[PDB]
Amino acid sequence: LPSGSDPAFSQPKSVLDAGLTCQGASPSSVSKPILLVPGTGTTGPQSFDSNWIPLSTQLGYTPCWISPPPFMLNDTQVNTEYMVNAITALYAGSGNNKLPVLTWSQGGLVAQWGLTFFPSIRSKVDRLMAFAPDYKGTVLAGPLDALAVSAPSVWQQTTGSALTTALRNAGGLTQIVPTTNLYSATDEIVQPQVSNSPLDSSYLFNGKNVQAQAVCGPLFVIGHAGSLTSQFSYVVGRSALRSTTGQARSADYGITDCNPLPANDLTPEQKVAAAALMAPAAAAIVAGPKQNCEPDLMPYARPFAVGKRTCSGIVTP
Repeated sequence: LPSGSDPAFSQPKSVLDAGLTCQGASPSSVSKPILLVPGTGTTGPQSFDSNWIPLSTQLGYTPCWISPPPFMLNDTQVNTEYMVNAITALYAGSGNNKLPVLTWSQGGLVAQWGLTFFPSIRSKVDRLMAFAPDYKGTVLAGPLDALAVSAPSVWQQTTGSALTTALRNAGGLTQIVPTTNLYSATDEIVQPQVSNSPLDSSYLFNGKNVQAQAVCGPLFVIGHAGSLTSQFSYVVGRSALRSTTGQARSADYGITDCNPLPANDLTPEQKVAAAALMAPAAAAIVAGPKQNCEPDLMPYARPFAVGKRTCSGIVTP
């Protein structure tokens, strides 16, 4: 696992700061912040307005989020710079108190990438609550060879990618801070997720790995977005946030919580918006960046994926 000083940011501080917003507060002075990291093809508000923004507010947090441009489609390594910068700012702005990080989709990959390669934030994050994280990427678009022109982060989230290779070899498939991963065997975006074991893309060693169907049975169906928004997901997430251990507790959730519909506490309007969470991604991609190669790894990540192919060529020693 990488140690010592943080790698330098490729983006200017002003650019990174511009990507961070808190509800009714500035990052420099915020009470009980929670950092929300969005999914591929979305901004922070698009990922969370219908769900964790109001839900974390009702639990006593000030929700904050990053919106790396354009819509999380750029290089995941750059998206991570936004998160690392945000944690540094929010830790300082809350009186040097650790804060929780809650994520959806790529957001979890970003969080774990940050924790793997930027040691400074390990003492600033008290827990990670990741919904449908794709630490191994996904196999559903097929192999990297044969991918059509795609967004930078879509390359990186393809199973076999240089990015996912580097994360694994650097020790990033083991939890770094107390982590809960809530995911679904019926995820239509991220696979494989079916085994309820370390094979699953959402699994971290030593983490609290909660495949919904392991608790709820074979008839429980939630998709990629439902993994974030469901009532079951809320109970698990609430457990993780409140836990003195930093992970969700089995005593806090069971079969009686196996409601696949959006969280009960959301307004009817919020439930509808939550159900339609995937919608904005479609427009985002069409107008979004596309290329025929995976972005180069940053120098800090290269020793963990020698021999993998990126835009400049094969990663050399």
